[PDB]
Amino acid sequence: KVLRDNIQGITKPAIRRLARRGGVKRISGLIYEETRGVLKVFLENVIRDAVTYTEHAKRKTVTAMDVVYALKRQGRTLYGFGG
Amino acid sequence: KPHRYRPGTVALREIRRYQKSTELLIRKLPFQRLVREIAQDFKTDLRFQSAAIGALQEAAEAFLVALFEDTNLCTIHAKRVTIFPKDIQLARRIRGER
Amino acid sequence: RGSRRQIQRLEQLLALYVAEIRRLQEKELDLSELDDPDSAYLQEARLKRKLIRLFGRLCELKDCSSLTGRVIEQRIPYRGTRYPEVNRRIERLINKPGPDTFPDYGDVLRAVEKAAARHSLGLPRQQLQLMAQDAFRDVGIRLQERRHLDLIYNFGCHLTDDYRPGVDPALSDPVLARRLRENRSLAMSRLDEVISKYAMLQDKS
Repeated sequence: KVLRDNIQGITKPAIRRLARRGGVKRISGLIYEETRGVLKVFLENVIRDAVTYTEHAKRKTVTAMDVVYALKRQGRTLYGFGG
Repeated sequence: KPHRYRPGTVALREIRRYQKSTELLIRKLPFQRLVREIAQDFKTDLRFQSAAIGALQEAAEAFLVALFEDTNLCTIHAKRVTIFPKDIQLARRIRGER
Repeated sequence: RGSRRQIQRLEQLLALYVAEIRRLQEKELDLSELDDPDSAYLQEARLKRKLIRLFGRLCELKDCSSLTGRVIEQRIPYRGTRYPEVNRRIERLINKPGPDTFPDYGDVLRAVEKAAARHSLGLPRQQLQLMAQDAFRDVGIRLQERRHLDLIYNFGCHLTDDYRPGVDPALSDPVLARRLRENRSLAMSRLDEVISKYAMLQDKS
């Protein structure tokens, strides 16, 4: 019945520690895959906006500034940064 | 009140940001590889300032931790329970975003 | 007091580290570089570690603490119950140093139970549970706030230090604004979808 997922990338203990940092001490099997999936979607969302800025500036390099303007559009995470 | 060290050559606001970098939980090589994985789907000719990767990582870890904080705050039982996908989702609806 | 000459020498090294960190921060990584275990980003991370170790050694040499003025160093007071013995144990719980300090309900309930038992307060079970629940709620807000401030007051680098929201290019280009608006609708649905995907998966098990 039980099965161990393979991967390259973000390890179970890193995910256990991220959960713990938020006060969550016990996570189910699906939380591991969900955490990787949510992480990827969040990064896609930020990078989509960042690249929109990069292309607007006619650059081929995504700058930290592009990422800031993008992050400010993703809700509460960086809310209030820069004033 | 503990004595505070203020370097003559570097501002503490710089030190604090370097300190936070060392506190990040996701290994940096897999992190940058995940950015690469995403970037490949957009454009093969995209480059990223190193500082941009770091900003992405700091914010992304905060985003994940806050999802767990919210779930934690919505979870009230006398005996400790394991968190499932449904718990994250509900907490997000109660306390979380959009 | 530490050696003035050695402090001066170590502080010069510290600034040398900063200059190299900044140089690496500006490096532009292509897709192959993001696949490289020795990329500028990893070199940068290693150097930040090296620098923080040196900072710590300088603290010791100058007989100082290792504090840096982080927002999470600020103590969160708690005086929410009518029992100071409970209030203290809760305040200690939420102010343990470091980035991982965030109790769960069980931690708060245990703190309440333990303080009550230690000081023979004679508080019944359901009262302890209500006290813990009100406490957990109060401190939860304050802990999230302190972490949020710690993040936004300590974010980015020299390249982003001149950021201000009024300079956003989207404010003066409606074509850009429109695409960002379209991105936002997609981003929100994508996040909803992954959260819902894993809920659905749980339901099939």
